[PDB]
Amino acid sequence: AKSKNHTTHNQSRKWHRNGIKKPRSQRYESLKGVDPKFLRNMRFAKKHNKKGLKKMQANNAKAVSARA
RNA sequence: CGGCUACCCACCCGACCCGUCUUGAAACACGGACCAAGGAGUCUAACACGUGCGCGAGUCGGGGGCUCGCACGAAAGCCGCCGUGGCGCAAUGAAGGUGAAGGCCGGCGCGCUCGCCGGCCGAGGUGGGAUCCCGAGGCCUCUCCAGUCCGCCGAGGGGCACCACCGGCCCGUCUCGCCCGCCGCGCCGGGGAGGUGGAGCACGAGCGCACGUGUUAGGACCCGAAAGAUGGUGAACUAUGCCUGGGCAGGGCGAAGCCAGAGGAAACUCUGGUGGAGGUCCGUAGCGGUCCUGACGUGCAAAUCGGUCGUCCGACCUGGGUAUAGGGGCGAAAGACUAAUCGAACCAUCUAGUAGCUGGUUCCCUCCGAAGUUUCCCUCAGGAUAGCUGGCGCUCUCGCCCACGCAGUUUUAUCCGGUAAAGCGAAUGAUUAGAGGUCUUGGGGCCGAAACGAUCUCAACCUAUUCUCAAACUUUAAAUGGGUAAGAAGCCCGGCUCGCUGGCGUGGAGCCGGGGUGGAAUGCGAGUGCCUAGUGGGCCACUUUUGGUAAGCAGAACUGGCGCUGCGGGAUGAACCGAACGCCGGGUUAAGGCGCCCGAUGCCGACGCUCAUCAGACCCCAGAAAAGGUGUUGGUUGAUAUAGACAGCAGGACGGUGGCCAUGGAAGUCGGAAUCCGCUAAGGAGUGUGUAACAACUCACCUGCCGAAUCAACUAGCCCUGAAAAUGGAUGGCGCUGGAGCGUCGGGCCCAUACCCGGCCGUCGCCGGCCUACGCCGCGACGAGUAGGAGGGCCGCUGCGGUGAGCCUUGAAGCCUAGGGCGCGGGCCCGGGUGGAGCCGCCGCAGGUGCAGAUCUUGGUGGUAGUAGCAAAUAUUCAAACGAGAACUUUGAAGGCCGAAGUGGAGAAGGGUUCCAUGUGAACAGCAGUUGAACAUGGGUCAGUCGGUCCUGAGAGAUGGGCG
RNA sequence: GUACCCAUAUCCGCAGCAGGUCUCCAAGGUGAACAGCCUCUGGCAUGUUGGAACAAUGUAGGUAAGGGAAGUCGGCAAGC
RNA sequence: CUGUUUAAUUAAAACAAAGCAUCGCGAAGGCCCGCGGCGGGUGUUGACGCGAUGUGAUUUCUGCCCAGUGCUCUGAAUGUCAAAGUGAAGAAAUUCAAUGAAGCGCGGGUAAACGGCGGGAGUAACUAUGACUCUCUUAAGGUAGCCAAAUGCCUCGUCAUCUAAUUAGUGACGCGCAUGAAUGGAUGAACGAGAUUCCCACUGUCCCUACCUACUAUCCAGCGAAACCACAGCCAAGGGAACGGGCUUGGCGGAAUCAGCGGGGAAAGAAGACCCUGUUGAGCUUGACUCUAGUCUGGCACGGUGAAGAGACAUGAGAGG
RNA sequence: CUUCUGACCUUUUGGGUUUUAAGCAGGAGGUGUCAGAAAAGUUACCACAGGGAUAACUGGCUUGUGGCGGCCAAGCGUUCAUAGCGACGUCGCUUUUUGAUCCUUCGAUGUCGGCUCUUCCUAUCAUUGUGAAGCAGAAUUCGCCAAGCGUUGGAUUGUUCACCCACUAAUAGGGAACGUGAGCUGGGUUUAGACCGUCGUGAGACAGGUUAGUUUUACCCUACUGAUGAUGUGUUGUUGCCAUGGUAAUCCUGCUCAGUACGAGAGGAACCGCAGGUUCAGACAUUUGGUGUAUGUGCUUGGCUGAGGAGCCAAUGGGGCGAAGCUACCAUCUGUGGGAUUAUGACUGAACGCCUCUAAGUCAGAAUCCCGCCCAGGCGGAACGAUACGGCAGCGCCGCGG
Ligand SMILES: [Mg+2]
Ligand SMILES: [Mg+2]
Ligand SMILES: [Mg+2]
Ligand SMILES: [Mg+2]
Ligand SMILES: [Mg+2]
Ligand SMILES: [Mg+2]
Ligand SMILES: [Mg+2]
Ligand SMILES: [Mg+2]
Ligand SMILES: [Mg+2]
Ligand SMILES: [Mg+2]
Ligand SMILES: [Mg+2]
Ligand SMILES: [Mg+2]
Ligand SMILES: [Mg+2]
Ligand SMILES: [Mg+2]
Ligand SMILES: [Mg+2]
Ligand SMILES: [Mg+2]
Ligand SMILES: [Mg+2]
Ligand SMILES: [Mg+2]
Ligand SMILES: [Mg+2]
Ligand SMILES: [Mg+2]
Ligand SMILES: [Mg+2]
Ligand SMILES: [Mg+2]
Ligand SMILES: [Mg+2]
Ligand SMILES: [Mg+2]
Ligand SMILES: [Mg+2]
Ligand SMILES: [Mg+2]
Ligand SMILES: [Mg+2]
Ligand SMILES: [Mg+2]
Ligand SMILES: [Mg+2]
Ligand SMILES: [Mg+2]
Ligand SMILES: [Mg+2]
Ligand SMILES: [Mg+2]
Ligand SMILES: [Mg+2]
Ligand SMILES: [Mg+2]
Ligand SMILES: [Mg+2]
Ligand SMILES: [Mg+2]
Ligand SMILES: [Mg+2]
Ligand SMILES: [Mg+2]
Ligand SMILES: [Mg+2]
Ligand SMILES: [Mg+2]
Ligand SMILES: [Mg+2]
Ligand SMILES: [Mg+2]
Ligand SMILES: [Mg+2]
Ligand SMILES: [Mg+2]
Ligand SMILES: [Mg+2]
Ligand SMILES: [Mg+2]
Ligand SMILES: [Mg+2]
Ligand SMILES: [Mg+2]
Ligand SMILES: [Mg+2]
Ligand SMILES: [Mg+2]
Ligand SMILES: [Mg+2]
Ligand SMILES: [Mg+2]
Ligand SMILES: [Mg+2]
Ligand SMILES: [Mg+2]
Ligand SMILES: [Mg+2]
Ligand SMILES: [Mg+2]
Ligand SMILES: [Mg+2]
Ligand SMILES: [Mg+2]
Ligand SMILES: [Mg+2]
Ligand SMILES: [Mg+2]
Ligand SMILES: [Mg+2]
Ligand SMILES: [Mg+2]
Ligand SMILES: [Mg+2]
Ligand SMILES: [Mg+2]
Ligand SMILES: [Mg+2]
Ligand SMILES: [Mg+2]
Ligand SMILES: [Mg+2]
Ligand SMILES: [Mg+2]
Ligand SMILES: [Mg+2]
Ligand SMILES: [Mg+2]
Ligand SMILES: [Mg+2]
Ligand SMILES: [Mg+2]
Ligand SMILES: [Mg+2]
Ligand SMILES: [Mg+2]
Ligand SMILES: [Mg+2]
Ligand SMILES: [Mg+2]
Ligand SMILES: [Mg+2]
Ligand SMILES: [Mg+2]
Ligand SMILES: [Mg+2]
Ligand SMILES: [Mg+2]
Ligand SMILES: [Mg+2]
Ligand SMILES: [Mg+2]
Ligand SMILES: [Mg+2]
Ligand SMILES: [Mg+2]
Ligand SMILES: [Mg+2]
Ligand SMILES: [Mg+2]
Ligand SMILES: [Mg+2]
Ligand SMILES: [Mg+2]
Ligand SMILES: [Mg+2]
Ligand SMILES: [Mg+2]
Ligand SMILES: [Mg+2]
Ligand SMILES: [Mg+2]
Ligand SMILES: [Mg+2]
Ligand SMILES: [Mg+2]
Ligand SMILES: [Mg+2]
Ligand SMILES: [Mg+2]
Ligand SMILES: [Mg+2]
Ligand SMILES: [Mg+2]
Ligand SMILES: [Mg+2]
Ligand SMILES: [Mg+2]
Ligand SMILES: [Mg+2]
Ligand SMILES: [Mg+2]
Ligand SMILES: [Mg+2]
Ligand SMILES: [Mg+2]
Ligand SMILES: [Mg+2]
Ligand SMILES: [Mg+2]
Ligand SMILES: [Mg+2]
Ligand SMILES: [Mg+2]
Ligand SMILES: [Mg+2]
Ligand SMILES: [Mg+2]
Ligand SMILES: [Mg+2]
Ligand SMILES: [Mg+2]
Ligand SMILES: [Mg+2]
Ligand SMILES: [Mg+2]
Ligand SMILES: [Mg+2]
Ligand SMILES: [Mg+2]
Ligand SMILES: [Mg+2]
Ligand SMILES: [Mg+2]
Ligand SMILES: [Mg+2]
Ligand SMILES: [Mg+2]
Ligand SMILES: [Mg+2]
Ligand SMILES: [Mg+2]
Ligand SMILES: [Mg+2]
Ligand SMILES: [Mg+2]
Ligand SMILES: [Mg+2]
Ligand SMILES: [Mg+2]
Ligand SMILES: [Mg+2]
Ligand SMILES: [Mg+2]
Ligand SMILES: [Mg+2]
Ligand SMILES: [Mg+2]
Ligand SMILES: [Mg+2]
Ligand SMILES: [Mg+2]
Ligand SMILES: [Mg+2]
Ligand SMILES: [Mg+2]
Ligand SMILES: [Mg+2]
Ligand SMILES: [Mg+2]
Repeated sequence: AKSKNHTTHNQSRKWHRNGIKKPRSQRYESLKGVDPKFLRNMRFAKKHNKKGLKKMQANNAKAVSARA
C-alpha cells in the first residue's frame, strides 16, 4: 500500500494565514550567553555606583544648574 | 368581483436517487418494497479551563448532635469551647535539615574588592504604561474691577495592572579564603564573597456551590465477532465392546472321505459314480449406493425417487438391555461419528468479553470556518506532537506644523549564491583530424665485414592550431530570489562606578543630568493570554524537473483550483476560460456566441485562400507522422531571348578513329584510366533504345518555318495521396461551398448569482436618546461553504414549583380537511367534520426529548398475482336413495388394482381416547362434502392357568474399609 | 395393563410428507424357485381436485431406411 | 483376494487383512487409566502370553553406509555437576574450600531405527564411445532389479508395431533434473461398480433428423403462495468512477394483454471459501520462548537391633626430604 | 537492574558501636527493528472484522514486445536499383500476443476449452470486373473498387496453439466483458480422499505428474418470436395502393469450341452454347423410405370367463404387414433483371504553339449500391354494397326558422 512520502504543498498558505511576523523586539533584550567575567564586572560596577554617584553627580548637577 | 395557497390540468426553461467510505458517486459500489410505533453522546468519580454567586487570608458542616410525634418534614433551622478535618496561607533537598525586607543620611576602625553604630519611613531601579494632578495660552453686549458665567490645551509630575531587563532574599550544589560563640572549646555550631539548579519570596487570593466545554476509568454513543474460563445435559441418530433374541428363495463349480471296474510282473495308474467343503460363483428378501454426473433442485424429501448396480452362510443384517461423555468417548483411520451442529457438542453464567475494523447516529436560523503537512512510536487502515480552526476574553490606539505599530509589496544602500547560459587554442575527466620539430624508444628500406658512420618512412613524444561534450567539471556568470537598515529604543555634551583590560584619566560596559522628532513610497488599527474540535488516504493544472519507450504511471519545487463551490460559456464534464453565491427590479459586461435547434449579424460588412469519389470548422478536448503532387495560390536565388529563344514541324548530326588496357565477342553504347585534334554552320573519343558484335533508331549540338517571352531549382498557405477494425453514428445535430470553412479585421447585438443604481432581511463597526435600557432609533461595509466551533429560538415533547379569580359535558385530549392566515425557517393560530373528559399560555427547574436509512427491532400492508402450483405408484362408469345443495357420502351393477415378500389378517416400541353410537356443518380435510382420525354429548378395556410381579446375564450399586 | 392405529392417514421427520421404524400366518397357474406375470380368500379408489384440447419445450417409454462410433476428453447413454 | 471407508459432492490405487520382521516385560514386572489410596484395564492373564511399531498374497531376492540425529551398554581410571552434609575465616549474617547422585561429555553396538548412497583425468591398429588405471572428499558412492512408468523439466525423447493420419497405447533403448530394494524392489494365477489402449457384433452418439404413446405444460371450475422490489424499464455516440436505463446530442415514442424465449437488468441465492491488512483467533508440528503432569536420581523422617571391614578428622610417639 | 569510583557525607525507624543494605554525583555492562518486547513454521480442514488503500477476469491510458505498412536506395535479381525483394537508417497503425500502472469491481460481475447460433470488421484465400511481370499458353507473383457469397471431413491432445491424412474454386486472419455455464458439457485448472518424485527433523509445500470429486432459480421488466387487440374514418363488409422494414442466391464439373489459338517441342486455353452437379432458400407428399394405438387385420406366450365361439388382463404383452395424416438431399418441383456508377480502359480537348481520359464536357463498365421479383402492411389514404318496423318508433337528404 504505497502512499505519498513527503510534500510541502499548501504550507505557505497555512503560515501566512496566521502570519510570519518578526519576533518581538524590546529594549534590554537579555544578558544570557554574555561573558561571565564581563557580567561580573557589570554587576560590580552597578552595585558600586551609588557609593560615589549620589554626591559627585549631585554636586555636578548643582554646578550645571548654576551655569544654566 | 378578489384570493396566495397543501386541489387538478398545460405549455416554456432547468432538472440523473437519497445516506455514507472516498481525490473522485446517479453510477455496472454498498442499504432502502411501503407504512405505524421504539431507537443511539447518558450517569458516576477525578482533572483542566472559563463563567455566575457568597465569604475572604480565610473558606467549607457534605460527618455527627440539638429543638416537638407529624401530610408537605428522607425538607428546612441551629451547633460556636463540635473546624477533628480538606484546600490555601512556604518553599527547597534523596535525607539528616534549612527555610525569604529593602532604601536614605552621618560617623569610626587603612568608609579597605571594609564591618558596626544611631535616626526614619518601610518591598528597589530603568524604559513603556489606561487613569489622575499641575499647567503657559487664548475662547462669553459699549469699559480698568471680580468671584460662577464660554471653555479646550502645549509642556511637566506622581504613576494601577501588565510587559522586558538589572539588582535583592530562601533552599540544594562547586571555588576562595577569614571571623564569631560555648550547658562545655570537639573530624562542635553559626556567618561571607562569587557560578549555577528549584514547580520559590520579593504586601498574599483562595475556598464552597452551580453551569459549559475538553480528556480519562467505568459495558460508556449504539449494533457486531473467530476465541477463553466455570458448572451441568446428552450413546432415542451415529462409532465401538458385552449380554440376550430374530433372519437369510432358488441354481452353478465340485474339497476330503467311500464303493466299483479296467490296465500292470510289481510299484502304482486310469475310468464311471457316491459324497457335499468353501471367508466359492449367478441371483431373491435384507444390507450399501457405481453410473446415467438422469428427475426434483422455493422438491415427496434441511439428501428423495426411476433404471442401472456390489454383496447375499457371512469379517453377515438387525431388535432390546448395557459400558465408555467433550481436549473426553469411539474410530478395519474418511480428523469420519458423538441427537439435522464436530479440525473440539449442547445448555446457562463471566458477558453489554475486545476490536487501531464496517454500518448508523433524530429540530431551525445566524456567524466563523480547515487538513491530508514536520517529528516520534513493531510505526504504514492508528496515536502523540507541531501546524491549520473556533470560542472566551484581556491591554492599548483614532475619533478636534503631527501619531505607536504592522506588511506574502515596491524604492534607496548593502552583502549572500554557482542555477540558466557559456568555456575547455583555461584546471580535471572524455574527444576527431591535419601541420612542423624529431632528444629518445619500437617496426620497415638503403650505402656495407657489423657499427648513436650516414640516410628515407611509420609508430611514440613535444609545439602552435582544429571538430564535438560533462547532474556528481569549471575561468567568468544572468534573471528570479535570501538577509539587514531607512531614527527619539537615535545622535551630539558633561559627570560618576568597575573587583573587566591596562604605559597613560587607556579602552569598554553601566548609571545620572539639561538642551534640540518633519527623516523612502503605498496601504492598514495593533499586541497578548487560556481552552480547543476536526485533520493526520488527497487529486489536478502553466512552468522547472527524477525513474520509465510511454501511460488518465510513480515520485518532487512555487502558485492556483477541486475536495470545502454554486453560476455563464467548452453540446456532454472535477481540475479549462470568466467569475465566486442573501431575496428582488433596471442598465452594462467578462469568457463565449449571432443559419435553425437557441437570445443575438435579417450588417445592400471588407481583403484574400480553398473544391475533397475520406473537405474543414476553436487551449485542455478526444486523433496522426516521415515522404510526394505539371491542383491552385504567393516568395527567393538563378540561367536564356529581336545578334529572333522556349515548345512544335522539317534538315544535318561528319574525319583522324573498328583510337589506347581487355578478348568469346565491345566498331560512340557490359568495364578502368581518360577526353584531344582539322574543314565547318554543328556534331560531344558520344545522353539513351537495340545487335553475341556490325548495322539501324535517337540525343547533346547547329540550322530552316512560326514568332515573343520562357526555362530550371528551392521555399510555405489551402487541398490531395500517404490514412486499415470490428452494434449504426457523430464539427453536438440538421445541414453549409458569392460560406453556416480557413487567415486578418470593422460597426452592431445576445446574457452570469460579475459590475453600477434602488428596496427588503441578517451580521459587524461606529454610535444616537433620561423609552421592556435585555427596549427604541441613524449611517456605512459586508452575506457561499463539507469536517468542525460558537450564539439565538415567542420551534417542539414529558414531568415538577409559582402564576394566568386560565379554558372545558352549551363539549377536553386526539384524528381528518380543494377553508382563512402568520413566521425565511423549525412550527403555530383560527374555521369546519368526527370525537367524549381533560388540557394549555407565562416565569424557572429536570429529562429515558425531535428519525429516512443502521442486510435497524416489533406489527401491519402492496407489485409480483388470481401467477407458479394442486402430474411418483395403469381407472373409472351407470342407476337409485337420504339431502336445499352430489363426481368425491351410501347401496346395487359393470370394468380394474394390490395377488399371500399384499393396498390382507395380528402384534412389540411409540401415540393416549384417536375405538363406538348419536347430532350440527363457520374453523380445520390444501376443491367440495350429507363424509372424516374435526367439533359437542354419551359409552367402552372384567384374568389363579395372557404378561409384569420371581430368577440371574453383560452391568449398575450401599454398608465394612480407604480417599477426599 | 387389557379399547384402538401398529400405517404411502392414529409413531418420528413443524403435516393425511414417494423418507425411516422390530416380528407371525402365508394359496392356484406358468416357471428351478418366496424371480416376473395372471387369478382366488381379504382390502382399495389410483394416493391433498375434475372438465376440454393434444402447440412448442420438458419428464419417462419404443422404433427408424444406407453407413456403424466417422459425435464426444472418453462406446456417456443406448444397443447386442 | 472376501471385507471397511468420508450419513448429506469421492467406494478408490485409500483403510483393513493372513503372512513377514523388530522392540519391552519372569509380576516389588511391561504398556496405560486415575485428583486421591500399594486405587484400576490387560488379568478367570504368565513368553506358543501381553503391550508397542513397520511392511503388506506365493516365489526369488532384503546391496553398501553408525559420520549426524535417535536407542542401548560399561569401569566412582576420567571433565562438568543441585539440594543436603563437612572443614576453615569472621562477633554473626556471610564468604571460601574439600568431596560430589542422575544427567551431559567420552568409548562400543545397533539401519526389516529415522535416514543417505559424489565429483575429475589418461587409456581399443578408422575415429569416437569406451575393457583398464591414478586421484580429492566424507560414513559409504545406487549393487541385484525397473522405467520416459501414477515417478522424465528439456519432451509431442529415439527406434519398431498399431492408423489413410496419432501429443494416445504396447515393446525396446537408458550418467535416470528427481527410480530402487520391509521408505520395500522385481514378478504375479483368480478378483476388482478401480484408470487406460485396440479389435469383433451391436445400435439415432452422429451423418440428419422425423414420427408415436402416457404425465404435464395449455383454457376453464374451485383453492391458491414465494424469491425479489430506491423510483422503474426502447437504442446509437460523447463525457463520466475509464462498459448508462435516467445526463448531452441524435434515432424516436399510443392502452391492456397471452404462449415461448433466455441477450440484458454488470438478475437472485451468501458482509469473497481466492489475494492482502489485523500488533484478530483456532487446528497441527518442531533442535522457536516460558512452564507442567509424569518419569530417573540425591537428601531429610517414618526406620529398629548385631558382627566384621574400608576411607578421613583430633590425640602422643618412632622413621623420611 | 548490576558493577566501579568520591565524601574521613545522608538514612538504616526506642537510644548507641560495627558488618550489611538503601541514598547523592559520574564511568561502564544494552536495546543495529539503532527515541530502546523477551518470540519458529504450516494450514489445500481453516474461521472472524475489513480492503477494490491491495493481486488472479474484463474494460480504460501508452505500445516496449508481437503483428501490419510507408520513405531513402547500398545491393540481389545472367545485363539492368525499384517485374519481385531490398540491408545500413528512419517514420506510422493495431489492441487478434505478452508486458507496464492499479482507475471501477472484495455485503461475489460464476474465472479454460469444446458444442449451437447471430452480427460486424478487411490487413482478400477463392469467386465478379481490372493494371503490372523476368505474363508465348497453362500454372503463378505484386496491387486496385471490392465483405455480397463460401472458407470443410478426421487421427492424438482438456487443450488456445501445433502437426499429419484426404477432399476442395479456397480450406485466410479476427471482434462482440479474450461473444456465448439462470444454453450445455466438467475433459483440465482450482477445496476436502489418496498415490509417486523433490524439498523440510516435522506438520506440510511444489505454474511437478496421475485418479474420484453436488453445475441452483425466471412466474417479474425489457429485447426477440408468434396471437388477440387499440387509436381515426358515423357502423359494418368486400375489393385494393404502399410509405416503411427485411431481402437469395453462390460455386463447380463434363461436351462442341479444340488437341484449336499460343508454343520449336513438351504442353496447352478463352467467348457464345448444351447437360448437369455442391451449398443455401421456399414448399410437397403421386411415387420410394420412416412413424404408427384407426389399438385395421391375421398369428403367438402366461393367466382368466366351465368348454367351443367370442374375448379380456400382463403400466400401448411381444412380434409380421398396414389406411389416413406428419416426415426425409432418404423421394419430388422451383430459385428470375434494370439503373446510376467504383476500379479501369477510352472520346473531344486547353491550361502549357505540342502532348494529355479532365480543367469544363462525353463513352463502356462489374459477385459491390439502390430498386425490380418476394415477405408484413401506418395514429396512411382511397372505390363500392347495406345502412336498423312493428304497434307507438328510429335514422338519412333538402329548405328551415329558435
Ligand atoms: Mg500519508
Ligand atoms: Mg441520516
Ligand atoms: Mg475505510
Ligand atoms: Mg479507490
Ligand atoms: Mg452518493
Ligand atoms: Mg448504489
Ligand atoms: Mg456488487
Ligand atoms: Mg437491495
Ligand atoms: Mg418515533
Ligand atoms: Mg486543624
Ligand atoms: Mg458482544
Ligand atoms: Mg488466550
Ligand atoms: Mg466440563
Ligand atoms: Mg443404541
Ligand atoms: Mg459368497
Ligand atoms: Mg467368474
Ligand atoms: Mg440386489
Ligand atoms: Mg440411489
Ligand atoms: Mg444412501
Ligand atoms: Mg464414482
Ligand atoms: Mg444429478
Ligand atoms: Mg425444474
Ligand atoms: Mg444386482
Ligand atoms: Mg458381477
Ligand atoms: Mg455373489
Ligand atoms: Mg480446552
Ligand atoms: Mg450430526
Ligand atoms: Mg473449548
Ligand atoms: Mg456496546
Ligand atoms: Mg502514518
Ligand atoms: Mg488561533
Ligand atoms: Mg548545486
Ligand atoms: Mg549547462
Ligand atoms: Mg497511486
Ligand atoms: Mg503524480
Ligand atoms: Mg474528504
Ligand atoms: Mg477554501
Ligand atoms: Mg470553484
Ligand atoms: Mg456550464
Ligand atoms: Mg489564465
Ligand atoms: Mg479563471
Ligand atoms: Mg439583473
Ligand atoms: Mg466576446
Ligand atoms: Mg433566434
Ligand atoms: Mg487529410
Ligand atoms: Mg467539446
Ligand atoms: Mg476520453
Ligand atoms: Mg505546395
Ligand atoms: Mg455529417
Ligand atoms: Mg456581493
Ligand atoms: Mg455563510
Ligand atoms: Mg408550548
Ligand atoms: Mg358529541
Ligand atoms: Mg369514560
Ligand atoms: Mg432517546
Ligand atoms: Mg420510520
Ligand atoms: Mg432491513
Ligand atoms: Mg397487535
Ligand atoms: Mg404479499
Ligand atoms: Mg394456471
Ligand atoms: Mg404427489
Ligand atoms: Mg331429493
Ligand atoms: Mg360406490
Ligand atoms: Mg383383473
Ligand atoms: Mg416369509
Ligand atoms: Mg405386510
Ligand atoms: Mg356429523
Ligand atoms: Mg377443504
Ligand atoms: Mg372413529
Ligand atoms: Mg374430539
Ligand atoms: Mg374362569
Ligand atoms: Mg405368569
Ligand atoms: Mg460406589
Ligand atoms: Mg466410611
Ligand atoms: Mg387388542
Ligand atoms: Mg408416509
Ligand atoms: Mg415407506
Ligand atoms: Mg405357485
Ligand atoms: Mg410344473
Ligand atoms: Mg380421484
Ligand atoms: Mg395420502
Ligand atoms: Mg438406423
Ligand atoms: Mg436398418
Ligand atoms: Mg457392422
Ligand atoms: Mg473403428
Ligand atoms: Mg482425447
Ligand atoms: Mg452404460
Ligand atoms: Mg467401521
Ligand atoms: Mg459416490
Ligand atoms: Mg499391572
Ligand atoms: Mg508378501
Ligand atoms: Mg535394506
Ligand atoms: Mg557409534
Ligand atoms: Mg550446608
Ligand atoms: Mg583414437
Ligand atoms: Mg544402475
Ligand atoms: Mg512393466
Ligand atoms: Mg485412438
Ligand atoms: Mg532418491
Ligand atoms: Mg537417483
Ligand atoms: Mg432392435
Ligand atoms: Mg446506450
Ligand atoms: Mg466499452
Ligand atoms: Mg457510455
Ligand atoms: Mg442500471
Ligand atoms: Mg429526463
Ligand atoms: Mg445535468
Ligand atoms: Mg408475458
Ligand atoms: Mg426459461
Ligand atoms: Mg467482506
Ligand atoms: Mg500496525
Ligand atoms: Mg480449528
Ligand atoms: Mg526508530
Ligand atoms: Mg500458529
Ligand atoms: Mg486430511
Ligand atoms: Mg484501486
Ligand atoms: Mg486490475
Ligand atoms: Mg451474482
Ligand atoms: Mg451476470
Ligand atoms: Mg456476409
Ligand atoms: Mg469470455
Ligand atoms: Mg478431473
Ligand atoms: Mg484434491
Ligand atoms: Mg501438339
Ligand atoms: Mg506455334
Ligand atoms: Mg430448407
Ligand atoms: Mg408415403
Ligand atoms: Mg411405408
Ligand atoms: Mg399390430
Ligand atoms: Mg392364450
Ligand atoms: Mg377359443
Ligand atoms: Mg402390476
Ligand atoms: Mg406393438
Ligand atoms: Mg413396418
Ligand atoms: Mg428443404
Ligand atoms: Mg475516370
